[PDB]
Amino acid sequence: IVCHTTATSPISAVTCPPGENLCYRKMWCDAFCSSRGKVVELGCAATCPSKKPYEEVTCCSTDKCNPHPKQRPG
Amino acid sequence: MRYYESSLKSYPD
Repeated sequence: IVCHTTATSPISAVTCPPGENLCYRKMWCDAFCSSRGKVVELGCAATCPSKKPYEEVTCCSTDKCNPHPKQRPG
Repeated sequence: MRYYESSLKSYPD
């Protein structure tokens, strides 16, 4: 399938190389971790790469299932 | 300027 990249280019769903069997959604905190919450760096991965402390990652196998929720003014 | 969890269009500041 294809995944969007918030961490590399701007944001576009491009097919990924061999290895990541699906897409994913990571979250954490940018350079200063502001009050705007964390970021939303989805992309590709072999499997839900979630880990231990605050690395909150997720997955996405449907078509363009990596569109985090943010396009909307308060 | 990010795709943070509160907007998507690259914001300046």
